[PDB]
Amino acid sequence: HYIGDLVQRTEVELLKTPNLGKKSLTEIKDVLASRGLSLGMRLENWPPASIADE
Amino acid sequence: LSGWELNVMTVDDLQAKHQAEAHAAIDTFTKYLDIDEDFATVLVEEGFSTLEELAYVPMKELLEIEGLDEPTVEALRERAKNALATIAQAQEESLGDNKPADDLLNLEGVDRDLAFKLAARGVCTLEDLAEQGIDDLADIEGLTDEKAGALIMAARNICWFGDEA
Repeated sequence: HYIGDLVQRTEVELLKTPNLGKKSLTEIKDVLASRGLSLGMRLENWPPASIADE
Repeated sequence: LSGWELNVMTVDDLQAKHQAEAHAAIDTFTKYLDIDEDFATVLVEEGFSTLEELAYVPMKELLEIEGLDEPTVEALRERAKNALATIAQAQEESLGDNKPADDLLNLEGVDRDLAFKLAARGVCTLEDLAEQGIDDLADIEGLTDEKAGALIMAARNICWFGDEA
């Protein structure tokens, strides 16, 4: 539901599932061109330190 | 409760379905047996299970109706010949309607019928099957979402790792 969950998983792991399509790969590339998501990161589960509970 | 399949319709819907089945069976029997239509209507009026493989049933009760039907058994053999042509049309259904290439046919985890069902949606090669999605392959009831996902993943792996043997 959140793009943080998309950034938590690798692009190779998403490419190993056929739920994404060929045009969806191009859309994912267009989204990752801004380098805000799908940059190959690893989170704790959800929250960064700036994302703190208060 | 009865254990057998049921169909629910209206009475006028029953008459409409009987008229549609009558017209379809009359057109099929006229195309397959080469007879007149005015006699075909009067024959299919009394005919139970109007015209489909009824030669195994006793056709001597049709001699109680008016007219002679001596040569029609030979027409049944002609129907068999037409069935052979129909079988050739089934071969056309294998071949003429977007037959799958050697890459799609030799893909592991898919049979000839599954390859034909996948290639019936415009695809021809394994790369074309990889271009299709799970939702696009879900239109065919023969393939399930997990099976279409596995086939798409296998085709994408064959396309991506084709450099390695």
